[PDB]
Amino acid sequence: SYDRAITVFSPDGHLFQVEYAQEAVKKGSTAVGVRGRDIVVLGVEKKSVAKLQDERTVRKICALDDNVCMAFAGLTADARIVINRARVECQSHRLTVEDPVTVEYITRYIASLKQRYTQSNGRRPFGISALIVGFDFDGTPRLYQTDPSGTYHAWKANAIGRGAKSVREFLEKNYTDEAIETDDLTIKLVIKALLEVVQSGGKNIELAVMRRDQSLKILNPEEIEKYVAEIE
Amino acid sequence: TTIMAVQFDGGVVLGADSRTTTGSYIANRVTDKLTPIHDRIFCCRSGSAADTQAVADAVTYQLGFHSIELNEPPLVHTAASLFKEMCYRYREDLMAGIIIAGWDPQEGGQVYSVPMGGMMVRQSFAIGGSGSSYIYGYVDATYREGMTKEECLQFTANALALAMERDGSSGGVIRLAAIAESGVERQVLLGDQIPKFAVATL
Amino acid sequence: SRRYDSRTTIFSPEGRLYQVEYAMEAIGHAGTCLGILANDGVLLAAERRNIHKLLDEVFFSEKIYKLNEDMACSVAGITSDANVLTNELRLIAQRYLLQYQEPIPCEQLVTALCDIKQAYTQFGGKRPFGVSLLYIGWDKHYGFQLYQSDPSGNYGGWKATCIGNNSAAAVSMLKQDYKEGEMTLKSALALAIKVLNKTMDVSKLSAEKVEIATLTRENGKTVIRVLKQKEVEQLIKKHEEEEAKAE
Amino acid sequence: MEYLIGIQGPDYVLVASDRVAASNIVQMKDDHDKMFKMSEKILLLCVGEAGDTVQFAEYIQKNVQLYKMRNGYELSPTAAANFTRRNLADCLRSRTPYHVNLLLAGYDEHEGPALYYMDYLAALAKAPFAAHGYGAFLTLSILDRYYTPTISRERAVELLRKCLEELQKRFILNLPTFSVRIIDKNGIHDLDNISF
Amino acid sequence: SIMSYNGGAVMAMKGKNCVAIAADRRFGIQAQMVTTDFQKIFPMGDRLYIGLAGLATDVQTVAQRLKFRLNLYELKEGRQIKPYTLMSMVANLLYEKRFGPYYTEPVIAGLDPKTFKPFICSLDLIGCPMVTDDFVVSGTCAEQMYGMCESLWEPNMDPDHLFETISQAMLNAVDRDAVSGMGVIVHIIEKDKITTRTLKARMD
Amino acid sequence: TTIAGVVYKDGIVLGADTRATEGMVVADKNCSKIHFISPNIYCCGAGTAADTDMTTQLISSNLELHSLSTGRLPRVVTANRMLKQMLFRYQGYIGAALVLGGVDVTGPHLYSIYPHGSTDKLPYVTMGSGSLAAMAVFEDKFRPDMEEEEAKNLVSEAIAAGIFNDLGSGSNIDLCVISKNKLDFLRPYTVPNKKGTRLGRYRCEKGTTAVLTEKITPLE
Amino acid sequence: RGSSAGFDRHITIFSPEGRLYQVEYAFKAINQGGLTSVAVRGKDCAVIVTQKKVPDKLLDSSTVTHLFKITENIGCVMTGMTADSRSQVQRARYEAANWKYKYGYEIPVDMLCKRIADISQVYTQNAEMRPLGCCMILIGIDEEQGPQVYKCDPAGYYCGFKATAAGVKQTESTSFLEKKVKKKFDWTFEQTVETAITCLSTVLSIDFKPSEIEVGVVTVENPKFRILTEAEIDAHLVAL
Amino acid sequence: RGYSFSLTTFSPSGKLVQIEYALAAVAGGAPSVGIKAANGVVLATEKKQKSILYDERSVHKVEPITKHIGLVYSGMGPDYRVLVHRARKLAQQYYLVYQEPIPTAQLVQRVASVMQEYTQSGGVRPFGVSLLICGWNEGRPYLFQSDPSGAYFAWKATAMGKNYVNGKTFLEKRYNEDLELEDAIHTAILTLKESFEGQMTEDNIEVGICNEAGFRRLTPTEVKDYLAA
Ligand SMILES: CC(C)C[C@@H](C=O)NC(=O)[C@H](CC(C)C)NC(=O)[C@H](CC(C)C)NC(=O)OCc1ccccc1
Ligand SMILES: CC(C)C[C@@H](C=O)NC(=O)[C@H](CC(C)C)NC(=O)[C@H](CC(C)C)NC(=O)OCc1ccccc1
Repeated sequence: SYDRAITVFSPDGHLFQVEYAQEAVKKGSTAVGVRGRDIVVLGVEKKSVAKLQDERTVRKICALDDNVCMAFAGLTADARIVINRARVECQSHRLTVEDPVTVEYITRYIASLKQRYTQSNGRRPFGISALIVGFDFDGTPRLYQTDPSGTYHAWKANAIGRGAKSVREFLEKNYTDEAIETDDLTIKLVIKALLEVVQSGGKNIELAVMRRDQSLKILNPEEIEKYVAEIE
Repeated sequence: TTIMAVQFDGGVVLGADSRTTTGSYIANRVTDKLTPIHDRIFCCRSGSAADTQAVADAVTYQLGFHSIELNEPPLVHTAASLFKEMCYRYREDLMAGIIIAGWDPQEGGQVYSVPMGGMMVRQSFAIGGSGSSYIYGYVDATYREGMTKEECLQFTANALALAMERDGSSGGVIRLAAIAESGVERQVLLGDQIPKFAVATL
Repeated sequence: SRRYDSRTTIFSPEGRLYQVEYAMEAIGHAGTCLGILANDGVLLAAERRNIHKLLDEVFFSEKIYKLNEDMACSVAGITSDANVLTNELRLIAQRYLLQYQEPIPCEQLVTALCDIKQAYTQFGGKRPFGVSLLYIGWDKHYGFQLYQSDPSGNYGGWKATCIGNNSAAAVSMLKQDYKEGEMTLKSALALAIKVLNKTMDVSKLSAEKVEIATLTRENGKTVIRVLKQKEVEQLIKKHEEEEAKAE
Repeated sequence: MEYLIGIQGPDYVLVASDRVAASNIVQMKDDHDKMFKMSEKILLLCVGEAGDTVQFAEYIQKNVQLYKMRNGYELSPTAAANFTRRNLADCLRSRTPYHVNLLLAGYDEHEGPALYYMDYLAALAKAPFAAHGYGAFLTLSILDRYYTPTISRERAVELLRKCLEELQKRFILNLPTFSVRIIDKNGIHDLDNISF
Repeated sequence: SIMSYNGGAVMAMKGKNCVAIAADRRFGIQAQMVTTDFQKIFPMGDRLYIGLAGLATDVQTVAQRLKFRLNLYELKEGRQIKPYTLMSMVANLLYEKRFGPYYTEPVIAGLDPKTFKPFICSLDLIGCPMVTDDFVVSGTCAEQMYGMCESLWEPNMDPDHLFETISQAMLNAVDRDAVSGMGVIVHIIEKDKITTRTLKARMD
Repeated sequence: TTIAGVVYKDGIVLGADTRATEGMVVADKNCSKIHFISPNIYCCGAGTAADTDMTTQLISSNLELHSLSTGRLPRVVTANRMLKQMLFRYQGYIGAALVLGGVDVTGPHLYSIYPHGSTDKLPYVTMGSGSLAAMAVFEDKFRPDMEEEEAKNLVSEAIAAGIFNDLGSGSNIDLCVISKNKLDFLRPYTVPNKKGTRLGRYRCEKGTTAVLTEKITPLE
Repeated sequence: RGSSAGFDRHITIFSPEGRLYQVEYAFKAINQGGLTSVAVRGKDCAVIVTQKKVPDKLLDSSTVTHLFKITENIGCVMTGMTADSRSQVQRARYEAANWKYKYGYEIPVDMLCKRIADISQVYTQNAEMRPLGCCMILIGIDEEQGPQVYKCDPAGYYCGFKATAAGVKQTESTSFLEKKVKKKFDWTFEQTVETAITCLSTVLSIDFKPSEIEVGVVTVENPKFRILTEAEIDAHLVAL
Repeated sequence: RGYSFSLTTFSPSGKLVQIEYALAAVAGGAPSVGIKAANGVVLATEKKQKSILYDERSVHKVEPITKHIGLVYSGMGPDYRVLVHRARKLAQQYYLVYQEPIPTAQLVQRVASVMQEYTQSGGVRPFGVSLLICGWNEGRPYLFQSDPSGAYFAWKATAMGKNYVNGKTFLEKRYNEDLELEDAIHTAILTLKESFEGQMTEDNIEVGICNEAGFRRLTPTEVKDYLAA
């Protein structure tokens, strides 16, 4: 069994493997997410339609459970692995606790999985950062972000991947109670934030929403175009 | 079954019957129960045929490898020790009574008894098997110190002949082996060559 | 030993997996595999590299493998690595059939294999599988499908794609001449020959250098067929006639 | 012994079960539910040794739900039945076998209604109707007498009531109330309990 | 006793360039019948069938495991398995569990995919092949099937005569067995066609 | 089950009946109980049919691997040693009673291996349910250094006694003669018992059977 | 020709020409001992002769030897590193004993050489360990093929010889033996021993004293491996 | 313990240099030739010893795998012996399961699988050998080659080892599909003679033939007659 220490400290106390994993996340596609009063929205900048690729099989937004869904930014193959592990954990928690997981709980589980991979033998850190959104049994919307280092936090609005810094600066200036006043206004804010990074806009973005006590819904291309036109 | 071994000044004499049974049926009536462990070391096998053959082969492999490593002939005590270690360790699974007799330069002719359970003890003469229970009195009465090779052969033949006569699990022919520094001389007594003792007439 | 370790599964200072990138480089030096999706069915067209005059053709196909009663795949890259993955695919498909008594959906089979590939790139200290695959199949959930997987473990569904030598040229041509939703098996075959003709530079499509397999549904049962030599020759002849008339 | 019954119609499956949980001689619970919702169109009815039923049923429920979450579509009733049979058969010869008798009812968009019978030996069978427990010895003949393939769901409930009434008259165990559910193309519908 | 827990009966017979395999339909737990359409004869190929009798759970497990192995073999070899090879594969599968075996006694029937030569065989529950040129029986009514087959079988029978002989043997054997019966299904495998028939049998 | 072996002047003659019973009913009327271990070694099997088949097949495979590596003919002692060592390891749960016989560089050798792993090298042996009946003929008529024809007659008679005096033995008699430069495998060496001729005709005329449903599936 | 890449002179992996430099270095480690051994095969005898160097009188000459008995009928002469040779001799003794226990007859010399060669080949393929820096020559009498002489080497290559040598003067001995073998091959027992001794004396350019060489022989009449005494060696030396 | 990391990795250009270097060892090996006749297969190779001392009959190069499969190599002998042992085991395992001789193609696939494992496993170098496998199954001859990388091909005629490129050119001009076994043996011997660099005797070459009767290694007396003709 290969048992070398891939991740180790370096002078000044830096885990270069973790840093390099974060660089992989930055090279990934841009993803955005906002926490509305009664809605949570996730937007992803589509790399390219490619005119021949089945969009059904390249989705960057997945549903961990009925009440939880997440979007990632980084290595696609790594994200698929973390998604499957999270889904299995959600069912296990349902089995042994007889209740749906909370967004914090599943975020903590994913965060621990990533941390363990940065301090284990014979493996490299995961190369993805994930935004997890959902609704708890209490009905409070939640939005969490996890880094490859295993750290996680609760956000009201954040962006990851390429152009994260610019989008986050845009969100900070234009996030307010008035902006998230209505469900439609919340969706427009996500689209406007994405448009700050994606050039073509409209066509090259995938948007999904999750309302209280409702399953994940993916906005159709026509619906996105209508919202984009309204923003313009 | 009846296995006997006697020690004289210079070597040992081994003897056994030639009957193997599967109940009341004699599967083999000329079986050889004296197994050469080494050049001048023999073992007399009693009990389970499969168990004794398996253990005898295992010790033969161990003793031969041991002798090659140390460029000297093996000790009869060492042969007995290997038998004891196997029989004691697997006493639950094994049903085998072994008599180990042979000659080595250091101690001369020796006889060791390894009954069921893995015990080991050196004796002037040893008997074992199903039929050995019928000649305990005879050997205790007729054994004398300082016998010769010829007398020991006659002593062993007489003892086995009596046991084979009175035991239903013993019979066939008597197989004898005399081991000394010169070598191993094997003998078979059959038919009229077996000692005979007249029956009564009421 | 630390000194002799190659450190295959680690991140580069730019957040890149060099061993994966180099493996994909090896893919570009392999034969050209073509896959096209049509309403009638799906087809796989590959360029044959073992074209020596003394080779004997006795097998089912050089690069087309039957993974299941209703699925097939083509490979590009290390032949020996491809053989390992084809066996794993057949095992995965049969394990699903044993468990559920229903043929495995195509997307699930591709995901299962791609999980094996991803594991090799993340941990173990071993080199990644230097092979890229194309899959064609039919299932009751999505009908005819076409998938492509890379050494990195990524995968995706396509209506038409190409891997191997001159893949970029083939992709740009398929982008130009593919009619999304209006394609038939006959038209897909003609497009495949046209793309293979141009992508196989320094060649004339002698019909010994191309293997074509088609997947279709007939009377409720999937039928996977490898076109015979006569059929391929006829397709090439028709393409030659069309090109000549286009002048 | 607990009682299960299922009747399959042209476009529906009607399943019923008793609602008694008895420890030794005292009914500890009078509103027990023996039906497990595998998916939006599959129900699993489990009766057998205490602990084995819940542990096996809940384990299968989690796996079926996981398959739905992973692939985006739910398992078909036939696939779920064979999946359940595989797990039961695999554990049969192990050190922790499950002593559970199952009834799997579900509706498929293409194949239609399906009722599956599975004993604790993991022998799967597909039948128009089936029953489990000691009541099966007493209600099965009634179903054989009055059941037709084209039975409407209204006549199915009447036939179900006939079987339950026979249990009241002739069975020795006290089974006052029963849980009734029906599966059709619209999902799982909870009908009113048949009580006495 | 374990074999008679579920009951069942299977028989295969040989004709001139044709084979017949028959099985009863009853599925029951001891004295109670549960279903009268239980499958015991499974197709392993175009002209290759395996009939399993014994514990119902083991009948389904063995058939599924056998198909798992046969499917992998055909894909690897790129050819249809021969009847003899299938018998060896079944024997290997059954003997893999010699201690704690599967409680079933398969019987195989089919034509060789190349020369279309008839083939029938049987196996013990631990995988002891037995190839015969007349017929094979397996189930709870083995003694009755032997009596009928021994007296009725004739050599070089056309498919029509073969069907009558195997059907008569099956009907009159199960009719004298309690936990087996409730219908009979017969497959006649010829060079170019498969004829599946369900017989009119007592249902008591 | 009657399997017997005799060592004659030039080689070995092995014999066996052809009958397997499942309970008290004849399952197979023609079973090959004389197995092939190597070109010069054969082994008759008795006891559990599956165990004997698996045991002989496994040892034959191992010996074939051994023969290929060494380049020489296999030895009977090697086959005997392999068989007993495996059987002993299984503590008699593999019910294989075997009569091993072959001719090798050291001349003919005949063994008898028992399920528990005990072997016996003898000039003539018998195993199976009819073993005692066969041994009666061997003890009565065996002579050392017999001619081939005389040895064949003796083993055939020995197997015949078990067939006619044991309910577990019957049907044909198989023989196998192994010499230094010959190997005759006489599968149906003799046929003492034959089924009686049928006196009446019971042919089922077409249409005598009622059919509920029919389905024809033509094959390409 | 002598190109290198990565770690091919440090571990047993192929060089740009596919040469396995580490295996080649192991071959060259045989000469570090400074001794030479010669083996010859006759009509009904096999003889192995090796140098016997005793640096000091404090050493117990009875223990300084390079001829080992593997079985009662097989003997070997080891050349190269002493510790590696002893370990290989121990492995050969185990393999011969195990063969006898499993198959019921003494291991043939060729088969024993094959097994040791197979063990050695593993060390070349696996990079964890290094090859043994020693060479083994085995002699014995085959029940059908007569006298046999076989030689193993660190690379795992083995072959049977009419006569061979190992050590510092292997090439010179091979040339000497090749010249002798090209002539008649009657090679009585006395001639075989004389041929082995004269070859070693010629290549080493020394007139051996009775206590300066070791001789081991196997003969058809007496197949048991035997090591000649100093008196017996002197008689042969005097005759030649 | 042993190293658990692969010694064969991908170069920046996308090549497995260790496999390429392994093939270099094969090319430096002794010549080997195989020809598929109409009714058989012939494997021939050059067995030249460095001196008269070497016993020609001691170790063979054309080794049988089963009653109907043969094997010849070009490269390192020790690695050939390892693969010869594994091939024999795989043939026996197949026979035990299926009670039928392993088809030539199936044996080639399994052996090629073993070679693949050694080029991907941890702490091991690839085999420095290329195999030529001949068989007769279903009334048809078969001839396969197995490279160190684990890839195999089906050949009508091919050559390996030193001067294999020239040998293949010679085979193409001389090979005919409709050939009897006797004619094929002559061509195989002539192909070896094209680069032998010496005088050829039955003790300097090894020949094996596979046909309906099975696979057998021609005795030196037979090789003498073929050389004379
Ligand atoms: C020293 C040897 C000659 C062994 C000999 C001792 O005298 N043992 C015996 O005679 C004992 C006597 C018994 C009452 C314990 N018998 C045995 O060991 C017998 C001998 C076989 C040849 C059948 N073994 C035995 O019963 O197990 C083998 C077996 C296995 C299956 C069926 C029948 C027999
Ligand atoms: C190859 C020979 C052993 C054939 C023959 C000769 O004795 N064997 C037999 O007749 C024995 C009889 C038994 C009482 C020992 N029967 C068998 O071996 C029969 C197989 C026949 C249908 C071919 N096996 C059988 O009934 O299996 C029962 C069983 C189940 C589990 C373990 C051991 C035995």
